[PDB]
Amino acid sequence: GHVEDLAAEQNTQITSIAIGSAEGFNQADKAINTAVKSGRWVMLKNVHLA
Repeated sequence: GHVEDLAAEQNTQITSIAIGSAEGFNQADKAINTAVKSGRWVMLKNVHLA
């Protein structure tokens, strides 16, 4: 919530993404690939299960 409201105040939309699901790894991979060339904030939630 802290970084969520921080991004909201900064008015920069973010991609909150889970990690637990099997699709989550691929989703985060493409999110990183598409954000490093655009300047967006990728957010991965509870990334400790992998």
